[PDB]
Amino acid sequence: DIVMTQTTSSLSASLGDRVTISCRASQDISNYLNWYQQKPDGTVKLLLYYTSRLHSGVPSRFSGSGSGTDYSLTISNLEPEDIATYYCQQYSKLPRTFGGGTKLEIKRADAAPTVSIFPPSSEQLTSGGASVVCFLNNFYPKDINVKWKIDGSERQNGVLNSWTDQDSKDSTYSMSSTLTLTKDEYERHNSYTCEATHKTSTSPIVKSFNRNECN
Amino acid sequence: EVQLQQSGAELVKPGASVKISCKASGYSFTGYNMNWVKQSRGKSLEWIGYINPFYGTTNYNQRFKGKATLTVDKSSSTAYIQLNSLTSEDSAVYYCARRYLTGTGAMDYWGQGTSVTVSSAKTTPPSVYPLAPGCGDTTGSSVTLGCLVKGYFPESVTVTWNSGSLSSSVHTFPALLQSGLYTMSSSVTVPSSTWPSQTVTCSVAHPASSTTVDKKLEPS
Amino acid sequence: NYYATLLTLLIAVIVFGNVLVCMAVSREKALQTTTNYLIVSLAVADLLVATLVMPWVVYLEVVGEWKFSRIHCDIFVTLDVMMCTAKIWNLCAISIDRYTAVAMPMSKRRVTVMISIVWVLSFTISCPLLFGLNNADQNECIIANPAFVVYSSIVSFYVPFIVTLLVYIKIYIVLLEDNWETLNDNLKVIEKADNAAQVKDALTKMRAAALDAGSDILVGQIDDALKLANEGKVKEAQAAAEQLKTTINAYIQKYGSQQKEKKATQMLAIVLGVFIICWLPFFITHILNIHCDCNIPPVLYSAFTWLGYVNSAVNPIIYTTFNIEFRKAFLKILH
Ligand SMILES: O=C(CCCN1CCC2(CC1)C(=O)NCN2c1ccccc1)c1ccc(F)cc1
Repeated sequence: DIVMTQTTSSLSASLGDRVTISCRASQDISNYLNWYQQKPDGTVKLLLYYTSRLHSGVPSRFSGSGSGTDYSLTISNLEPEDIATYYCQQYSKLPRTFGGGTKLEIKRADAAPTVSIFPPSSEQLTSGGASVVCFLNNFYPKDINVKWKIDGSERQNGVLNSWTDQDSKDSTYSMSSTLTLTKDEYERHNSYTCEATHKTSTSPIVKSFNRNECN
Repeated sequence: EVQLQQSGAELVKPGASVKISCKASGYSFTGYNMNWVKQSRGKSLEWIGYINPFYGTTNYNQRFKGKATLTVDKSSSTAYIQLNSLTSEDSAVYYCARRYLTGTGAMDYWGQGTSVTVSSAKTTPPSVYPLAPGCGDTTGSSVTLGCLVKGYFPESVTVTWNSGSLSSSVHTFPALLQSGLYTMSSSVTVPSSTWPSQTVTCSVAHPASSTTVDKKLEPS
Repeated sequence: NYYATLLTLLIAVIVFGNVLVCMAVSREKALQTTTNYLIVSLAVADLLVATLVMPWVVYLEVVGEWKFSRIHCDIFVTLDVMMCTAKIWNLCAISIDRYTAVAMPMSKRRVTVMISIVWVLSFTISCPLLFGLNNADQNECIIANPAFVVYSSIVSFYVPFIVTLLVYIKIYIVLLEDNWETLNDNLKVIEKADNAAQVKDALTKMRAAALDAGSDILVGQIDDALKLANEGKVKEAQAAAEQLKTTINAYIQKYGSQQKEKKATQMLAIVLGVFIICWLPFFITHILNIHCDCNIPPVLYSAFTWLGYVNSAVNPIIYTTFNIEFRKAFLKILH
């Protein structure tokens, strides 16, 4: 059981740049390594075998190198078709094992998130549930932090967080944060706050509503 | 032209078994060994094993022994993997792949994958909740409206805004498990002057429960 | 784990039996003949099978995964195919030597030639495997190419088996004291004859008696001698009768050598039969797998592989049961 390690799971690169993806074998796999590509649609493609040998039908932008336990894939210039997840696999001994995977993102200008907050619908309150929702739209990089505050105090349990993949149009990210409470707990507090820290701002971005000023 | 077409997605109750197929076209089937590989929700890959189609012989990853059963049908030139005693850890995508003869230990041609979901949840239509700007929430030039789709099963809900007319400023967020059922949300953005003067409606469509819910967003 | 020790016992039995055959022919001069030389070559082939190849096949039957290098598997599969092809071509050469001995009983250079041809052809047939043409996947060891399976079945099994069957058919095609007495009496009658009527009558009786023996050169020579007597050529008829005596003595010698060799011929025939019975299901299942797309389980493959390997141990038993000098040499070398 040779454990393969890919150093960075995510990796951002400007278009037409030199990209290098490292892959460390848990032991000397003696240059018995292959590189596969998986596109967003799940399709898997064989790119390299024997650590340096191009498969049929792959462009010369790709090149492999490495020895001992350290190996690397290299894209000379990054084209948009090359935005995918790259996996390294060792066949030095059975079982064949893979690396964790390294997914490519396009590097782009920083972008502050647009933050919107929404109280629970009446229809949900009649179910005894209460979801407060926070949309953080069109930001970059994807490194963002979201805290939920009820009457000034932070809440951890009952918070669901969903990110989108990088946008096809503006290469931004978006996320939704949902605070799910029972109606009983919801009606016992007043202020609901969605606080977002992002590199684009030194001050947190705060969006709040008071339950008693609603109709 | 080589092609490996796998069967449809599977929604199996835990404890049961399932049998995925992988039909090959474009080469001599009995020559190229057929590998089977797993990809968990965590995007990590695992070599389940391989089968020699000529002699029917198999070589397994010792981790999958007794969990997977590889078979072939030379007549239909089709590989099969059978997973028995299914648990939550078994729900993943399963790929078949062809042994690259030139490259030792490499698979050159893969299938499109087969999703397998182990769950003891019944088909449940979704609850569509409208998300309108807050109580005393001051709005700018743009206004973001939303729809929260809560408590459905199985996956593949489709959300559109104004029957598809609003597409530009739409964000659809992937669903997540919550209390054993799926939840997702969608957002759209329009100029403030256009809403609520020009209707905005979200349409959620759950084929599995044969259900569609249209919710028209209204202020307050 | 189960069959592990059992086939280890089979390997040991094969080795012992073939070493016994080799020694028995090596030291005892009653057995030192050309056909028995070919038999010893066959025994050496079976010994090489049991020693070099069968241990790794037992290893694969035990662990189920070939855990050694690709060149290792290629080399020993080459040895397997070469030794089996050598076995079947040695059987063919033995059939050819039996045909020669029975048909033309009228010398070791031919034996050396046939032995070398057998081994040269077997190595030629098995060469491609050591050159990396066997592209076996990881942790598996088979003949990984169906085309080479077909080629090996054609040149290594079907051609030698068909040729050997035809040669043994020719041998079975080859299948009277008062007649020889009558022939010799009329020969001496012609020898003491002094006219043409006596010679004509004696040659008539000789042709009548010679139908039972021939199929015929003797009958044609009697007819030629018979034309002489109508013309009254007594001296020429007597010379033809003297050459007729030569032909008759040659017939006696030939059918004596034939009666001597028939028993060893039958023993080798039953050896060939046992070989075909042992190795037939293997190729039957191979042809099924190829031209049927039959989903054949590997259990049948292993069972028929070992059914064919069992033949490597039954040849000493046949030599013991169907031969006298072989059993004597066995009992003597045992004590
Ligand atoms: O070539 C043959 C016999 C071939 C049967 N041998 C083929 C190869 C074999 C063993 C049986 C198989 O099947 N799995 C595994 N393996 C193997 C080979 C080498 C090392 C370890 C395992 C032949 C037989 C009769 C004849 F008349 C002419 C040729």
